[PDB]
Amino acid sequence: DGNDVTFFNLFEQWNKEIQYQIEQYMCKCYKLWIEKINDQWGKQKDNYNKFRVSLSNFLFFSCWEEYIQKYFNGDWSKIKNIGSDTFEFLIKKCGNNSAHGEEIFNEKLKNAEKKYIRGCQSKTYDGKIFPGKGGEKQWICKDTIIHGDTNGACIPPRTQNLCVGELWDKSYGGRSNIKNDTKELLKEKIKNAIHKETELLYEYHDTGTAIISKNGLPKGFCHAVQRSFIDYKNMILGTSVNIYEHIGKLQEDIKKIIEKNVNAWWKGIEREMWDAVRCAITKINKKNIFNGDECGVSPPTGNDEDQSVSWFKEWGEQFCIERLRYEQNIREACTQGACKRKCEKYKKYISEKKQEWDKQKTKYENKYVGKSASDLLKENYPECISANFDFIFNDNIEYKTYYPYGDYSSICSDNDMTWSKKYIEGVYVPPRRQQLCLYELFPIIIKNEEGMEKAKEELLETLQIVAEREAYYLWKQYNPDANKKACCAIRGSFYDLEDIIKGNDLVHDEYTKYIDSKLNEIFGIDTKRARTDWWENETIRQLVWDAMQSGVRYAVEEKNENFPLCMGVEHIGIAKPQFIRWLEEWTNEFCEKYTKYFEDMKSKCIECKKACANYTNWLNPKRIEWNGMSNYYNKIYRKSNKESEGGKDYSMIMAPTVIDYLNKRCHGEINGNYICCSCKNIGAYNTTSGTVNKKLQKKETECEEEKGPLDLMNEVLNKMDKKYSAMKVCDLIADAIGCKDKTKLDELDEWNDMVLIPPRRRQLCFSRIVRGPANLRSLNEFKEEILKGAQSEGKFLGNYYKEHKDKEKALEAMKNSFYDYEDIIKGTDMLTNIEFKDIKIKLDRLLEKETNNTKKAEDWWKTNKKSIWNAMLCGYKKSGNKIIDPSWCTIPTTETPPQFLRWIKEWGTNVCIQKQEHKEYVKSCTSEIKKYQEWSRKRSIRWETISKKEPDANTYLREHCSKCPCGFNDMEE
Amino acid sequence: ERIVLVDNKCKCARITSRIIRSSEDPNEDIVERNIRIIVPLNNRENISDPTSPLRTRFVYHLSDLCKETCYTYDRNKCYTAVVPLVYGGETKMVETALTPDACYPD
Amino acid sequence: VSEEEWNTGETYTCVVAHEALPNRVTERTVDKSTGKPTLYNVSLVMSDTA
Ligand SMILES: *[C@@H]1O[C@H](CO)[C@@H](O[C@@H]2O[C@H](CO)[C@@H](O)[C@H](O)[C@H]2NC(C)=O)[C@H](O)[C@H]1NC(C)=O
Repeated sequence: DGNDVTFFNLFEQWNKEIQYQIEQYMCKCYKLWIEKINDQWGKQKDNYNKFRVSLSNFLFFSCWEEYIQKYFNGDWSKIKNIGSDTFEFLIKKCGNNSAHGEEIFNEKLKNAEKKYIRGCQSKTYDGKIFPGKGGEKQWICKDTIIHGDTNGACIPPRTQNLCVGELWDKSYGGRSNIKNDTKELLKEKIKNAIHKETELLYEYHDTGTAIISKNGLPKGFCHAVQRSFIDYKNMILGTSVNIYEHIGKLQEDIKKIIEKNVNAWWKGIEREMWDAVRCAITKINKKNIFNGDECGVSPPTGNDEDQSVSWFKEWGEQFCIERLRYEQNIREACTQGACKRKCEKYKKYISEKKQEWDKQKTKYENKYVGKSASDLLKENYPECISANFDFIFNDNIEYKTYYPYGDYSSICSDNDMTWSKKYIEGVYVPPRRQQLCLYELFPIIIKNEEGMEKAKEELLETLQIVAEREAYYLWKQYNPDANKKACCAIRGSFYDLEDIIKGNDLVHDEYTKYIDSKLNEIFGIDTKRARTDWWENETIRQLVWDAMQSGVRYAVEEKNENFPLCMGVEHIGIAKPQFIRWLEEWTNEFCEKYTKYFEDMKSKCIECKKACANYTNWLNPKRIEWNGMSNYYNKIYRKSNKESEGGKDYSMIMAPTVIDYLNKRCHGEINGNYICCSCKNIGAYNTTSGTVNKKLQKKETECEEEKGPLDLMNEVLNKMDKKYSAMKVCDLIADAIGCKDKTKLDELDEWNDMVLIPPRRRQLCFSRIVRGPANLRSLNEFKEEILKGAQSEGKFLGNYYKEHKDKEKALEAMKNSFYDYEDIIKGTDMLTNIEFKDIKIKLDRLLEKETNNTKKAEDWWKTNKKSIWNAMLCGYKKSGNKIIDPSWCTIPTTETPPQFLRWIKEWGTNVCIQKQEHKEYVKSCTSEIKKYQEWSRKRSIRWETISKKEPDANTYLREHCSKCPCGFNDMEE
Repeated sequence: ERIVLVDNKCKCARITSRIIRSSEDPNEDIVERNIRIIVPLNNRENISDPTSPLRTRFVYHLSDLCKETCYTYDRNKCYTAVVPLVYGGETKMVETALTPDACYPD
Repeated sequence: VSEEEWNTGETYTCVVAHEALPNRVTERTVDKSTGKPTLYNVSLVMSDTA
């Protein structure tokens, strides 16, 4: 369009800017500002109406594009990789289905505008009460295939030991005690259960037996009782993260009782249930006088309402407390024998907890996009401050050898990173600083404390070690004038290292946060002066720079290349402000990326569209980051240490505006010792360059519009089982019992009439239970687990098609079994007491009919409601271990075409092998070649069968089918 | 890692003196001799003579088989005996096939 | 029947219809476990010398 491309680019930038602003802003001037955007939004919509993807389509696509850009790296449109949990967050943030952008924008602004005896025994989950010794219950980091499918949440020991009370009796297995209970009776039962849970938790933590417990209430008792209340809430609600033995049946029965809407019931009785806990706490006064409000007048709610989050917080608190106890034991023992034994005990602990931490972090980070696990754990519980979970749970193989014990080993004596403001305004952390290694420092900063001289010595040694490692790795990374760019990159890393030692570091991630916190007491505003004093005199400056130089020497010697002039310089300049150094790094990166992408444009503009997407994607966030940089600079353009809001001095800039300071710093060429930045556009065009207005008038936004139709690909499956994974469900389901190595001899003219039945007689490897006379107990658990029990429907590539044919055909045979499986469930054409006219179809009807005719087998559960199953791909992967192509992964699962009742699909399979391989044999004695005409007579009866849409079977092979046209239409000798 | 010491097919035995490294620390590695025996439970006493009694006792002195009262038919070997046959009063000897599966002319 | 079907435990009943029968029909049931060894009598004797 004419003159609207500029409008479209302006609207895109303006949308992103306001979205970021409202996210950050989430008072008199705020009302003035919020109405300004309201009027501006109306003006933009009016112009967009003139323009017309739809306005509601564009907002949804923008939300998903931002997500795929920042939280997912590389802006790859791999919707396949994203799991089920994250889809929830995206549809919440970006809107359900599509074309809801107008509503999503509307609601966001509206949100902005509004800105006694019961049979429960004393708890033993974390250890039997004294004089009891053992009985510790471990975290159940497992998921149930039938209920919840894939769930990374780990059940806490406490939840496993929740006082179900009278709701559940363990007599002879598990039987719900509320099969026929009134709504009022259920409320009383739950109230008594909660009261008893509170009482038992109090007596468990008061004796100091809970790992947490090792006002006047027992330490952590309020946390435990609140979390038990949350677990009860999720038990009645039925939204349990993971279903334990008692959880599933109780959830189902409570759903049945209320709906004969559960959320509304609990939202009504939550006040009474929490009053139960308060009354229990008040009754505790008989032991000694607590008013009952210590654990909170209102029931727990908010971000902690999510049970996965609550369980993970409990895991964090418990693990941090245990880590602290191991720290005390190691310190007392060491400061051989007991010391070692404690060290291996800690190592075993961390090895045991690594899997649990990985699973819980994977669930929490994905479900809550952006937020990190360590931040939650550290902010919610002070006891976790002294632990860096990433360092303790590093997955690097060499890490275990380097630190067998972990963060108390000392006590036992890369280019795609986006400029992020996380752990910090508007200032952004360079990728280099995020990469600035602190790994080797942390064990020592843990080990050394309260000693001036030993702290100095060991900290200096490990500082030299980390400096050498960083020099080596950065030099290898940047260098495959190129050296001159790396020269200042080495300088910048050391230049940044000063602030961590000084304490002026702007970034406040876990690493530097703990480092600064411990230095506050090692060398201790005079505390900051004390650190600098070490940085001034023995110098330590020159010593660590010599360590830097030795590191680059080692790197270049490994590369067998000459030493550079830059690092041959021993005297360096005074350190510039951290933001100024980061601002220069940002500007230099902008120079490089802008030049590269613009030359790529001049050359390429066929994958021109990919280049346009890449260039626009790179440029768009840079505009917002530049806005932040300019804002901060205009805040500290002429400010001393006191005048500046932060406790840092910015008196040496001496330039009127940020773009002007860009001049006289990038004006010339890279020098290394003093110059680090150089753009082609030295002039004050960066402000216009950041906005996509000027360019060279080249119109590439049309491709961006051509990128918009990707929203169609953004389809939501809206099902609780994912066929993409990486695999999670594949481990749970077991091998089918009593069906042997199938496809033992198939498509070798074993076809026989009972219609010419293929080797579906045997390649179907149903479990014994369904195929046998025995009926099934419950469809939700046995037909459930038995149809998946035919993971043994994975012996095509497992045993037979492993190398007999190409990889694609093995998976094609599974497509045949799946549709066969589907028609076994409803009206196939086998005529056999186990597959058709059989009782296994009645096994389905019998069980669903037992469930009050909840749904016909041909209404739902027809391989439509739960058509996915595993799609047999687990069996494909179990033995063949061959990765399924994304296009190959949609046929083993559901597709709308049923291929017409097996009358013309099993026929489809005949020519796919049973005729084409004899064909190629013929093309490869003549009597044996002429012995391939008996399939020509057998074509006649099946031709009569099909004769009972297209005229005859031949055309079906010609046009419905893909491999069939290769086959000869008729043998005719 | 298995060292198959013996694979005698009459007295089916598969003694494998496989070494197993103990945990992560060597110098206490365990050595194990897995005497896997498949007693037939149905073969006749004189296995080549079908009309002989049933084996109710199976001696597996491992000393002898390390360096015969055959129990199990070997896969490669054919065990057979002559049989009388009458068609019209003529008693003609002929060889039998007690293990026809592995006795095809080869 | 296929071995995978007989090991499943299905019971096959041989209805025989005849004139002389007192009820004109008789049934016999064959099952996976109709003929089973009711008594396994194994006696492992493991020594160390000849
Ligand atoms: C009984 O066992 C003996 C060996 O312990 C065998 O007897 C002879 O086996 C050879 C092997 O080919 C035959 O040629 C002889 O004819 C057998 N003896 C006689 C008397 O026929 C054989 O395994 C068993 N004996 C028989 C008769 O089957």
